[PDB]
Amino acid sequence: KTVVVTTILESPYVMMKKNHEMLEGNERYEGYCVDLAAEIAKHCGFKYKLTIVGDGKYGARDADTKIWNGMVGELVYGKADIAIAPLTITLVREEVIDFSKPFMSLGISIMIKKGTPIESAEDLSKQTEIAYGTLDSGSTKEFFRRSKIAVFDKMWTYMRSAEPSVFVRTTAEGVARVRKSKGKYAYLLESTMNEYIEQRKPCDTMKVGGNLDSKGYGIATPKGSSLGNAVNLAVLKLNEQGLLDKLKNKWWYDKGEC
Amino acid sequence: KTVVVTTILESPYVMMKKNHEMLEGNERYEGYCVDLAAEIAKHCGFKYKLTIVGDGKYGARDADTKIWNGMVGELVYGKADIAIAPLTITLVREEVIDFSKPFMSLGISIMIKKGTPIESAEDLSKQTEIAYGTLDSGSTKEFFRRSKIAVFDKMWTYMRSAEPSVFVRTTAEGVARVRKSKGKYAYLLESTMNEYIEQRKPCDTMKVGGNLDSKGYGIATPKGSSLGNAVNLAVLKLNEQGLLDKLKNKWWYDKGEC
Ligand SMILES: CCc1sc(C(=O)O)c(-c2ccc(-c3c(C(=O)O)sc(CC)c3C#N)cc2)c1C#N
Ligand SMILES: N[C@@H](CCC(=O)O)C(=O)O
Ligand SMILES: N[C@@H](CCC(=O)O)C(=O)O
Ligand SMILES: [Zn+2]
Ligand SMILES: [Zn+2]
Repeated sequence: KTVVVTTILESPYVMMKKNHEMLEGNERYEGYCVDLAAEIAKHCGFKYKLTIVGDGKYGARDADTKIWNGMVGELVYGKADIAIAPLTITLVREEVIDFSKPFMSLGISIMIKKGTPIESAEDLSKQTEIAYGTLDSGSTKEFFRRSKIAVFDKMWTYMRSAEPSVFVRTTAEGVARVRKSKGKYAYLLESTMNEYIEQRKPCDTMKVGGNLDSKGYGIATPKGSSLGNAVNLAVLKLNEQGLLDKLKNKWWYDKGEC
Repeated sequence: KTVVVTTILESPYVMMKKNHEMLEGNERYEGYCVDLAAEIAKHCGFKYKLTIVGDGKYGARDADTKIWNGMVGELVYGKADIAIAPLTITLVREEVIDFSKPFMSLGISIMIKKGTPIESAEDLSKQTEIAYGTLDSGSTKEFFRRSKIAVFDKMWTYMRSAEPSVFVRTTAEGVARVRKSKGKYAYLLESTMNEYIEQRKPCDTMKVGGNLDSKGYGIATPKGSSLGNAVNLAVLKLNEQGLLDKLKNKWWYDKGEC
């Protein structure tokens, strides 16, 4: 059967083509994950349909309802067959879905408006003037919620209680907030997205300091799926054949505007 | 059943303690993988015995007999239950053993004696004054053997035919060759090992250039091992608790002496 792929509109992973209204099906979209999906499909020998996740979220479990939302929910509830997206491999997710070996490494990082007097997480934690926050429903928020590290625990205590809310619905919303806030908001997001935006006009943001953690994005499938083995082997093959490095360069740096 | 762990004497992952002569069993050893094994053993609820791989190799398949050597062989032939080592996750290996999600990232890199006029793989490939090689029976050799990237293809043509042989039996041999060759030998090895050595007396080596690729080390088990699921889940747990980061700091830069 045609494989339903869940993914997310997150630049430069998946983006609407300029002329998408004139195009159909998989041809409407472009990006790193669009190129990657085509290759995974070709190597595993399946036909597929790209679908954008309905609720626009990565995936988290409701503490009260126990229901998973986002791409993770679409796999868990059988709405999609595979997720090919910047979907972070985490323990709580690996308990309900399967991940390939990672196709990209990343860590949480700090985005500032250029000139913001912050160099580190410690810096953010030791001051009050500059607000800071995360994507409201992903792995970055969870990192802080769970961290027993002093600096990060202090940051979480501030973020969970800050008013108005320092959390954002989408990555684009976080980036826009840094850009419009005259240095008074810094955004905590994955190094991959941080480094992409740093190379986009109007070239007014910067990644500062080291990454806070180390993790990976993986291709996810419902637990027990017949696709998992082949998908994993394809990721390894594509890495070893240099495709992943090629795709990174194509979408990050070949298209740099700064 | 006490779990037989295969591993390899490779700094700073597994090393004999200074006073190892007076110690028995697992107590003889220390290092990142020693600490990791103890942590994994704790979470998965098993007792274990650390055993150094008999042939001192990571693992490769003989093209003629198709027999695997090294730690990979120990798993394949049922001589060990798990490998907890700086064992590179590769397609050919994944076809015969199982790997956890990676516990560490690395890439191939260049070690020179300080002052060697080499900045990149491209620099190495464009001269013959300075010899260069890799470890036998590991993933770095295979990388060059298979590469279609012009620079790396050219380097392999040289390496495979070079006389006397540029290949070494152990990392320690490669490092010693760099240190004694007065700038006329450069060694190709994983960034992790390169960066450790750079921070050790006599402080006469350097990592130069970027990494040539991006991959990871995983904990390996025989295909269909019951330990596989649990060990994978343990690695992710350790990562998120910051324990892996803690271990990396403990063994690389807390032990820095340069
Ligand atoms: C326990 C969770 C952690 S920790 C950690 C780390 O960097 O320490 C990583 C990590 C992420 C990615 C790579 C990697 C590749 C790339 O860096 O692009 S490529 C490729 C083969 C396909 C990779 C593997 N294996 C390696 C390690 C990780 C995960 N997942
Ligand atoms: N990649 C993250 C989303 C981005 C973030 O949390 O910063 C996830 O899978 O949840
Ligand atoms: N980590 C490598 C060994 C070292 C190397 O090849 O540079 C392996 O698993 O084969
Ligand atoms: Zn523990
Ligand atoms: Zn032979």
